[PDB]
Amino acid sequence: KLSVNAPEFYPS
Amino acid sequence: GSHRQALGERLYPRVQAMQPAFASKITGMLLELSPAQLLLLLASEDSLRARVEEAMELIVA
Repeated sequence: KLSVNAPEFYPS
Repeated sequence: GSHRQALGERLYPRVQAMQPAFASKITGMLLELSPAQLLLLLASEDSLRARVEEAMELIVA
């Protein structure tokens, strides 16, 4: 179940 | 987390190749899937495409 509230991911 | 970050780093450029504009959002969403589904994503271009498009229309609706 996919989730519009997931945190955004931040590469390095 | 340290582990999900490593996952996310491997996943990110692959998601970016298909959704340049929403790669950060989509990767983070993807990382909420079960371990099993993540493995499949890593292993399978077509499977990732499916999740990415899935993620796309959850965002735009």
